[PDB]
Amino acid sequence: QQQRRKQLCKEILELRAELHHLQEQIQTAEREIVGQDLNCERAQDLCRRSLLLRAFNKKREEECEALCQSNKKIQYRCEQLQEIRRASQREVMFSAVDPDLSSSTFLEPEVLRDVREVCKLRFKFLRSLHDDSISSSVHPGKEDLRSLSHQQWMSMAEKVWNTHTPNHILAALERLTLNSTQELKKLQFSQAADLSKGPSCQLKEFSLLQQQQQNIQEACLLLDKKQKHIQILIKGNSSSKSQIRRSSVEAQKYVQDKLLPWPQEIIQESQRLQDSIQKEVKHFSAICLPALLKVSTDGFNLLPSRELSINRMSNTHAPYYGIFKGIYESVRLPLYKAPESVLSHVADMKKQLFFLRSQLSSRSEAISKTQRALQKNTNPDTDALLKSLSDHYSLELDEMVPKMQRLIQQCEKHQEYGKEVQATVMDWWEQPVQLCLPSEERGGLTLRQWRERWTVAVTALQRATGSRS
Amino acid sequence: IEKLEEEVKALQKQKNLHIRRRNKLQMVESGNRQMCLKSKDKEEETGRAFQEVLHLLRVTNKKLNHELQSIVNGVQTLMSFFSTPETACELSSQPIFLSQLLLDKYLSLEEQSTAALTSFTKEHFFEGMSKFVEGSDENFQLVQLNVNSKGDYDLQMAHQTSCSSRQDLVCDHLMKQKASFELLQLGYELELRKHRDVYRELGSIVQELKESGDKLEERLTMLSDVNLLSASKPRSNIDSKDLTSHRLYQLLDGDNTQKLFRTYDGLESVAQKLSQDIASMRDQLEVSEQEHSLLLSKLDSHLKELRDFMYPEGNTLMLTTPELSGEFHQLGSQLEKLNHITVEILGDLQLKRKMLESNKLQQIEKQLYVYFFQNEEQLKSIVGKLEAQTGGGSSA
Amino acid sequence: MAQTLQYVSSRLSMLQIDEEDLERNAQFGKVLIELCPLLGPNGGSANLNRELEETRRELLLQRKMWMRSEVIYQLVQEMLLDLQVRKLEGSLTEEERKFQDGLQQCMLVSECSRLLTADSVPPSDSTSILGLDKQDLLDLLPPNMLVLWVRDRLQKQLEEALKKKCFTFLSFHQPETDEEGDVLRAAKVLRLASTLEDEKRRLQNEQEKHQEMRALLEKQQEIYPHVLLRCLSLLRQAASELRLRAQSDIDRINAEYLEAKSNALFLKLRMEELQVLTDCYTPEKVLVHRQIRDTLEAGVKKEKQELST
Amino acid sequence: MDEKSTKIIMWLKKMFGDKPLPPYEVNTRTMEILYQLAEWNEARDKDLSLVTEDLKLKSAEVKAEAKYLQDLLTEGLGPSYTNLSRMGNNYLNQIVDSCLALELKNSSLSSYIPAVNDLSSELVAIELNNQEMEAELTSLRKKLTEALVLEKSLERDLKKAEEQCNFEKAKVEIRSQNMKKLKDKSEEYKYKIHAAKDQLSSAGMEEPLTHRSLVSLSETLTELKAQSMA
Repeated sequence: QQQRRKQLCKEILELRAELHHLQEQIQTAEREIVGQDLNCERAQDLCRRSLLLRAFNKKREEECEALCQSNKKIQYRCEQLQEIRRASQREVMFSAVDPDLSSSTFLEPEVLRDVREVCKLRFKFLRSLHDDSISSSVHPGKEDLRSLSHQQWMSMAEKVWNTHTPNHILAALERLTLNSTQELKKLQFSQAADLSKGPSCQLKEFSLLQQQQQNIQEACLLLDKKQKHIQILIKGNSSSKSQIRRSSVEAQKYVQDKLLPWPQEIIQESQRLQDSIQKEVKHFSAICLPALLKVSTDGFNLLPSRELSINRMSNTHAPYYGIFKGIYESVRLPLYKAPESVLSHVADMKKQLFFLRSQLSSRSEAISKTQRALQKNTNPDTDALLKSLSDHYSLELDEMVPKMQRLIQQCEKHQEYGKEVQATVMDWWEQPVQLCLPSEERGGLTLRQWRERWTVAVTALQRATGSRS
Repeated sequence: IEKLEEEVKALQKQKNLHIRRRNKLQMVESGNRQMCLKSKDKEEETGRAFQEVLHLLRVTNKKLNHELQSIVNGVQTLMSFFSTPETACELSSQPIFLSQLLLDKYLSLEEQSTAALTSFTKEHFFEGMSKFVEGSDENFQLVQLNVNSKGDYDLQMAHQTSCSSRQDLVCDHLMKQKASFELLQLGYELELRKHRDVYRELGSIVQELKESGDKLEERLTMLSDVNLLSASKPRSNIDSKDLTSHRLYQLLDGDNTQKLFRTYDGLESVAQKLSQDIASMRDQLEVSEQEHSLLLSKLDSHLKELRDFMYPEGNTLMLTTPELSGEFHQLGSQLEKLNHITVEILGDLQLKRKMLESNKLQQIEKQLYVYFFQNEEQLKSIVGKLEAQTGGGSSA
Repeated sequence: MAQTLQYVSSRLSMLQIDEEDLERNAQFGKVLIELCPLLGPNGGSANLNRELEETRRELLLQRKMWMRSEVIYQLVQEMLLDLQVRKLEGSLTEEERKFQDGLQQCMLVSECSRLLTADSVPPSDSTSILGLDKQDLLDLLPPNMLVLWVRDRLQKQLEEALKKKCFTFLSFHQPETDEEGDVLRAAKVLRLASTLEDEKRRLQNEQEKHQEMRALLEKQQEIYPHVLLRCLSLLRQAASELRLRAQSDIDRINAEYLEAKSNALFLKLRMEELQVLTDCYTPEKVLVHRQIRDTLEAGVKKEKQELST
Repeated sequence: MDEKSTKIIMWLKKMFGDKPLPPYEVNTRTMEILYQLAEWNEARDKDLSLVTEDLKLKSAEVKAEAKYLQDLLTEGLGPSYTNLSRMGNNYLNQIVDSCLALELKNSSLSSYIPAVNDLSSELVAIELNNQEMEAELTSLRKKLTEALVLEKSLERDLKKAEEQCNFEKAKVEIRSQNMKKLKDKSEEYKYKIHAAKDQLSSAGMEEPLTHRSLVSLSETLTELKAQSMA
């Protein structure tokens, strides 16, 4: 399959690069997406400020409305008072008395008439008490009718004080005193004249002996009872007049002591609530809305939500954003991984190191052991040993082999030489030189003839015995 | 191949997944880019809305300031009605209130009216009443008559009757004066009551602002709370509040000491250092594998060289050269041939020496030409001699 | 001993140890085998590992509760954003504007309500922020009948948003589901959680397997140089003791022996040769030979003169 | 040896409680190994303690936050978010379940999309690295087996070689002895070769006085005679 296999391995390497190229394109888009996150938290804070401030505004408007109402109440007192003051400043012409004329009119004002009526009703009530005092006793039963005239008196009285200004009333009363006094002055003048004379010129103006005498005694008694009534009435007015003077000083002290310190205190309190909206709104525009958002992690303790360690990376606008992004790259953790994995990951990092450390220690030992064993196991060095093998090899071809071929050759020559030596034995035994004589005779016999004689001679010797060799 | 074919299939399905996720990813990217733009527009829109509510609040502040001022103005205007004179710049004005007015004048008039009644009671009634009937502070007070002071009797009665009428007149006059006082004294009481109401009113109004102020001061401190306010810069010091940064720093540096030298900058530094440490340890193990790879490549190179040198093609551990081993067997064989040749020669040689020892006639045979060349007589003798021992030929 | 080594090396990766260590301290190996169950494969002690696994499950549990509310919360944020963008393009129905207005206002109103509502119990004696309360905020929320209409509507919008959010999830993990029938897609959503869990667990197992194979490769690498050194040691023994010492001596003695043997046999032959010449060629015979030789030479001379002439 | 020894006895006491220690043999090596083990174990015991206490805090912050989104929702949405159909709930649980598995720091798509991408990319990378690492293991397994096959092949071949060398040496002892003798035999022969030569040359020994030359002289004499006549 080798060629198809090579083609497929190429296709895999080619595919792996392409997956990588796609993966790099995905990574680049992911990085832009992480950077492109929703925080609309800035905008939402601003929406929150608008709503908080709308609600705030309504609450302050409610406060304003309370103050408007307070201002109206003070404005009503001030209006009543400005009109009473204005009315008091006028001239009041009263009904004339010269007692010289009774053909004189000025009209009586209402203040005068209304004051004449309430004083007249009370005069009548005082007169019923008086009339009783001469007929000596308060009888029962007129006491209830009396309460009721007192209530009417109060009512005409409450009306006189509210409708008319105090200076006008006072003045009407002043005049009332004068008129009543004038009635006194007419009685004074007519009667004064008589006093240089006789007291019997007083019988011009309002005008058995034992029986007359009694009538004079009873008449003295009558004068005593009227004199006494005058004494209680004079002493009663003297207390009343005094009591008016005390009531004025007491009232004046109260006006001075009680009402006058108030404005400074109102000025103090008023300055404080001047610009409340502006002090508050100024601090609020500086404020941070998630810091106002409180969470309790004990059931008790409110801590600002932003100050939790879990929220630092959710928020891009947090100041710890930079610190905790940096913690993520340093501990080598993805841009989406839960905050809780940083600490477990650091323990894993410490573990990971101890693992690399041990493999390095183990490997260094494996390398060292092999190097010490290579040195012990070499006597001499492998490079020396390889040269020595090669020297010994080159030497067998050069010395040992050629010497052998020389010796093989030498044995073949000796072997051949041995055959020649047999030829030498054969000539020695047979001696063929004997046949080399052509016809040479000595003693007129050839060597052949001598030999034949010899052979024949040995054979005759052998024959005669019955031997042979 | 089956495994490669599945891998090509697998990588291809992955390829197909990444094309599809990527196209969606282009969609999501463009879309988030659109959101990023919209959110910047939302912060601007929201800033505008906010500025309007603050404008509404600028009017409300002005209004409030105005009402506060009215209250100051209102109270300022109110107190002037409660003035006794120290003008004479104005003699146009008079006070309202009865107690604020000069009662000296009315009281003096009442004091003259009493004086007019006193002068009257004194002048027409008997001399004898001089004891005190004169008056003045407020004019004051009548003591009783001597009354006693046929024709004589009738006269006495006439005088008495004149005193009876004159006393009735005094009595009505005092009673009119009493009514006048009674109105007036009640007039101070109705006024005090109005005065009391002002006192009460100002206290309620003042109390409302006082409470409002207290609530205000609580608020003014509260919003100015620095922890509630927007943040400072990052620190360079590990914040005390955060227990997490301290555990993390501890875990990494191997602190369990209380330092004071817990810095963010330090924290990051030791974290990066550890990551660096892991990369170094990995790099060193890689260097150690390469050293190990050199050591093995050397032993293997050694091993092929040594095996190839001892072995002739890979067959067997041969020592000897084939050529030399073959020669040694071949030479030995030549030597064994060579012994035989030797043995042959000596065997023939031995036999022939044994013959010359056994027959003398045969030694002599081989000697005949020696005798031929040297002594013809000796040849004749010896040959003659063998014939002589055992008869020869003759012819005659 | 091989078992103990594998058991300790697989469970605790932080020890370089070999079999020789165990051999020399027979009892120590028993000690090592016992310490592994009291540790774990993590290096942490057994108690600590149990506690860690117990806190993780409990944390995951609370984390699931936060996450159910969190999905819903996020779906609303996404919804309000969606409808608001659509409001700006002028591509929003009137009903959606009402839905949007009611729903936005409700979230701002709850968000500002949550700022006030204190996990403590304020005193009377404390101001809340800006002097307000929840009721001041509900006053600015639109009339209850619109609120009720949005809420009735929200369950259906929420279900569409969930369906969509789950489909999206499905679309990225498994792009294959977008080309499926409606029945098949309903099945595939049901498998979405399980399938992603299987891929993660597989990645973790794949990591465990890498570490296991990493140990094996390193252990095989320990034995392998040691075998290469023995094979060399044997070759070195062959080379040294046999080829260079013994064989050179062997080769020397054989070559010399074979020469000595050849020369000796030759000389022996030569002596027996000389014995033969002495017996054949005595001075007497030689004198006689000289005479025969002269007789043939003299004859040869007579014929030569006659041939020449 | 004594500071290390104390830490190790205590650490070991830490492991077994108030129980006996298992006997072992004392030497340097065993302590050094025990010391690395004790070190790993202590470092991790600290680490796991620190991690557990954070996880307890995180659960409480998360719970606190959970209560906060739940409250936010009750107030904002009313009760209607809790009403869903069965299929609504299933879709929800899956969303939540995908989020818990990929350990997202919220439910946003911006986080979710990188998580799927990273999980797939890593899973394929670890798997491919694991395949390549199996093939290499297997290759190294053949190399080790092959190497071992050579060691035994070498034992056998060395052993046959040793037998050959032992045979050759034994023969070399006989040959070495036979050679010394052969040199001696040669020296003896040589003196006898000169003594004989001296008589033989003095005896007038020469080549034309031999049988072979003399027969050669005789055949030439007959042949020459024929020419001479012709």
